[PDB]
Amino acid sequence: MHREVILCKDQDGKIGLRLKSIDNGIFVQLVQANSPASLVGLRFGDQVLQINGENCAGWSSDKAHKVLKQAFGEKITMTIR
Amino acid sequence: MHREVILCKDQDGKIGLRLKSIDNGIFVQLVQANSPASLVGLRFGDQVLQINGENCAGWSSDKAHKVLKQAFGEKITMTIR
Ligand SMILES: CCCCC1C(=O)N(c2ccccc2)N(c2ccccc2)C1=O
Ligand SMILES: CCCCC1C(=O)N(c2ccccc2)N(c2ccccc2)C1=O
Repeated sequence: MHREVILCKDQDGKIGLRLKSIDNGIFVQLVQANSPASLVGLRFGDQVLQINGENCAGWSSDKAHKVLKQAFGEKITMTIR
Repeated sequence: MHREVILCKDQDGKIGLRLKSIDNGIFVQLVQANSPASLVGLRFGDQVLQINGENCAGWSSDKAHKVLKQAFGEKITMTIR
């Protein structure tokens, strides 16, 4: 099911999340232990549907991480399945 | 109506929010310009119903700010009316 998660960057600007583009989607490839990403329950294999309001269908892995990096207000919003 | 807001501390650990205890409730007394608080649309007079899962009914102004300070994971959750 659809779910929104809100991640706050840690004190070094990081969230602890690696993403993979595949099958026209964006998926969670690696979640760092004890991180903003693990705090909201992200897991290997989760699909990311939106990042900061934008549909990620057809984004590259590097685009998805760029948009993560460009987060506004120390805050990353994502829609997940 | 009920609403949840999620605030991410800025890079100096701050959120830009002053709260007042009155009439058995917690209300927004001051919102700093260009802050985590203004980013989520908080306004003078808003009522804070919950902070980080806890009902704030009957909290002191100093308790409410303490709980703000004790935020977990660089993240403040609030329920607002
Ligand atoms: C607890 C360790 C945190 C490192 C983690 C992170 O915060 N970013 C990360 C860094 C800046 C913005 C968004 C995420 N990336 C990352 C992974 C792959 C490619 C690029 C960045 C990471 O692996
Ligand atoms: C853009 C300026 C930010 C200052 C603002 C803030 O982040 N906290 C604040 C500081 C630490 C934790 C939570 C909030 N308080 C504050 C107000 C009244 C009493 C105590 C703290 C503030 O006024």
